[PDB]
This record gives sequence, C-alpha cells and structure tokens, in this order.
Amino acid sequence: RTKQTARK
Amino acid sequence: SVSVEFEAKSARDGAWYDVAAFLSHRLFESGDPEVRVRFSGFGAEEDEWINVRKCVRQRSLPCEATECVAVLPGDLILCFQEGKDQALYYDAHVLDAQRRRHDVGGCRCRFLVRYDHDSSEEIVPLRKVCRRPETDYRLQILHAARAA
Ligand SMILES: [Zn+2]
Repeated sequence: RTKQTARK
Repeated sequence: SVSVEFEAKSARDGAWYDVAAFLSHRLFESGDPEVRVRFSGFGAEEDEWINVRKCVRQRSLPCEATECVAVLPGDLILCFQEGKDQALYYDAHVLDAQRRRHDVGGCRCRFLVRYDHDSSEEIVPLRKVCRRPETDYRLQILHAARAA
C-alpha cells in the first residue's frame, strides 16, 4: 500500500 | 496483529503526509496536545509540531484495483492533487463515479472529486485515490457475500 510521492 | 500507521497534516500547505516517527510530545494548559513528527521521505529540517487530535489520523489506504467498489459518492478520501509546481495529497469528497469494465491495466473507473480546501473539482483515476481505513468494513461486507 505505497502512496504517491508528494512534491512540495 | 494488525499494523497501525499514521498520517499528519502540515501547517505549511494543509496536505496530509505519511508519518515515519513521533519524536516527542508537548502539553498545554489550554488543551490540544502536540507531537513532533518526522515525515516519510523527508529530512530533519521538515520536522513539525502537529496538533494530535485534529491533524493526526490513521493512514489513508492506496486502493487495490478491486477496491474501487469501496469508493462511493459522499465519501471523504485522500486525493493526489498533481500540479505544475506541486503535487500533494489533499482531503476531498467524491461527488460522482463513472464505473467502467476493468482491463489488464486494472481499474478504469473515473471519479469526480471536490477538494475540501480549495473547493476545486477534478476527475481522477483510482491510482490517485486513498481510502479511509474504515471503508475496509465495506470490503469485509463484500467478502461475506462471496460463495463458500
Ligand atoms: Zn474500478
């Protein structure tokens, strides 16, 4: 259950 | 044994992020305890004091292609808002769903969502949607309806 990589 | 993971909301952008560790706590006379959070895939300089009761919750769940039936209109979901200079997970509500037959690639369903924070609306695939853990209940119901 891996999330997408958030980009700030 | 069931693992319980958490996500926390940042005061910087109002987005939710996976929590790697809770580093320390601090209590106030006026209430609302706070916890120091190290974010997953982020260094120490991004550590943040987070309101425990209102900005820390059980981790949202990236959906299996099968689990699209657990995403319903009216639901709160954690949705990946992807932009030109920014791409973050934000709370959103499902307004509608166009459910189509799956293929080799998995789920082909589209979801019309409305982000709680900016009231903006967007059509997204399942790969951008994270379920609230309680929706597992629904799935469990669905699993009970199967044949033995
Ligand atoms: Zn689907």
